[PDB]
Amino acid sequence: QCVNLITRTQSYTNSFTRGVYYPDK
Amino acid sequence: SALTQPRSVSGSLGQSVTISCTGISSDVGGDNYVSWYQQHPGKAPKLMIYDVSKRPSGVPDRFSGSKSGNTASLTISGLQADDEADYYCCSYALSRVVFGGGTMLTVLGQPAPSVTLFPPSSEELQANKATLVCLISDFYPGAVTVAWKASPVGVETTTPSKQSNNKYAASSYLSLTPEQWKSHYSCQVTHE
Amino acid sequence: VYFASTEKSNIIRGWIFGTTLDSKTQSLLIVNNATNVVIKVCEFQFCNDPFLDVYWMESEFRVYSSANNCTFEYVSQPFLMKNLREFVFKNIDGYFKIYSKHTPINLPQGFSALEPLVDLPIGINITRFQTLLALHRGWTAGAAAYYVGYLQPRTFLLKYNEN
Amino acid sequence: VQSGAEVKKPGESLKISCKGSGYTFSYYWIGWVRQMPGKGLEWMGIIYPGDSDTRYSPSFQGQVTISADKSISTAYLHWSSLKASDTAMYYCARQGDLGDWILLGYWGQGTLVTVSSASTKGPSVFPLKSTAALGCLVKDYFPEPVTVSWNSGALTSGVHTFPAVLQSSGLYSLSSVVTVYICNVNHKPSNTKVDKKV
Amino acid sequence: DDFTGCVIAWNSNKLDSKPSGNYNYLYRLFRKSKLKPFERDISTEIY
Repeated sequence: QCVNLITRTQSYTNSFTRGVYYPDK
Repeated sequence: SALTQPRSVSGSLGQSVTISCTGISSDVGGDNYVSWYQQHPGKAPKLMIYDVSKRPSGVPDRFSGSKSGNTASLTISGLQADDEADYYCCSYALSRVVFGGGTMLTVLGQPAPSVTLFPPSSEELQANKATLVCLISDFYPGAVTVAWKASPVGVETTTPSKQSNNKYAASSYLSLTPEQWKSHYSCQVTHE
Repeated sequence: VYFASTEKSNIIRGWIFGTTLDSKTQSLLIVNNATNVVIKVCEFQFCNDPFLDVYWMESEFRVYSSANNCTFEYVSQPFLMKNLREFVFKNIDGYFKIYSKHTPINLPQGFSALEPLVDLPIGINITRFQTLLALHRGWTAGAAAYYVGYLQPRTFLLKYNEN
Repeated sequence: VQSGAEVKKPGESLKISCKGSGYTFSYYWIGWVRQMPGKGLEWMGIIYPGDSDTRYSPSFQGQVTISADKSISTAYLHWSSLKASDTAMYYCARQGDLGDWILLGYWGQGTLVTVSSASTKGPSVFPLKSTAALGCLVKDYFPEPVTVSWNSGALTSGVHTFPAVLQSSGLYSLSSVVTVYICNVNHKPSNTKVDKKV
Repeated sequence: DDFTGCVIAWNSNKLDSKPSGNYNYLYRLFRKSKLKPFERDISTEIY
């Protein structure tokens, strides 16, 4: 089926130093 | 790998039948490398079902196939008398042609065997021979028994016949000496 | 994109990847269920609000309507089975790279490098993505929060310690 | 139409043929598939009308070679140091515009090669209350492919031929009936024809 | 641009060609933009 049930809101947050990952192994 | 097929099936007139086909391999490029061939007993084979996603030319629409994983099936509808033939599935994904174990399509339907007796000829009696031939034909079921009476009586017989008139036929050739034949026979046939 | 979520109730169960999401082109569908997760790309017909209806029994795939012309399928161990989970998805020269690493928290300060977990080639155009919310079915109410960050070509100077 | 199968011994390098029509022998693949009595089809290999890029089966790499004739569009096969298990119904098949290059679109007629060493013993015919039907009997013959006709084939309706019965001494025996008369028996391996009247 | 490997290619006129016309092979001639390296496009939309 296809029913519209889930709702979502928007907000902002400051990412200080997140998102770092190993570029190579 | 070897393709596995049922040795014999039992269909019916007007009903449908599904012939199984397992062991089909696949390579890079597709998985629909499945083709069926129709070979009548004692006749020339004819291409019947290939590329089941499509429909061959000249083949009636009552023939179709399906695919489910490594197992394929041949859906045949409208079974008739002339539909009795051999069918084999083929797999050519790896550029190698392989065939199944052989399938025999048999149909059921409404079926008195003809019982005739012939005495030996004079040419056989002159050669010190006496062959008693009891001919059996015109019977649809595959149940038949040949026996003679002397007290019960080399002797050979063949139950299956050749596909010429869509009817089964069996015969037995009792070889005895003329001295023992003239000293006394009757043919006993058992049928459903 | 950069996906992060601190929901410690096992709600996020995969991500949808595609460019049109109307069964016109291939689309990557990820299902991060309890055990033996499945990753299959096909021509799914995604709904307006896709979700998983757990009924226990797994969901009956209410996300897509039908999908038959598929090309690739991948099955492996679950992905990261108050804890914070971070995810990074990149699609470079057809290869889809996944980075993830769980770090317990008390987005706080500090550094926590992510580890490459799954790298599989897809060779498809990915333009839009949407998360999946898990719920039980009379639908059971629930809430969830997650973070979304867009990646950009950058240059970092990494410092490696003695370990 | 195909050539007959003469009784040969293992090691005489026999040859089979098949005649096809309805296509151009220029760029269509063509091969041969045998069928032993009691089993299914067995694909051996195929040949191309131009550069003969023959691809033989792994079980037929050094057992049979393709020597088809291109100038007459008639296929041929060559053997060397044959065996007793080589008796099979060879079917000639071609590519055809129906499927792919390996797919077999059409098939030939098929000829069952017979291999034996019983010196090709000559057959014998013997005659036989219904009158109304008559019949004849054929005994003392080792080769199986023996046909019986009535008046050189003048009567076709109401005529039936029963399969031969294997005797204990290795020979066979055949019976035939006709709706009512000279019965004609032809023996191909020995080229002997015997006539009998009931 | 950083490809590493052998680009193996050979002639297959005797296998992937038929006199009656082997139309089972298609190719995309029109597209909205240039294709990225290692990308597949199977859509049958009209451009």
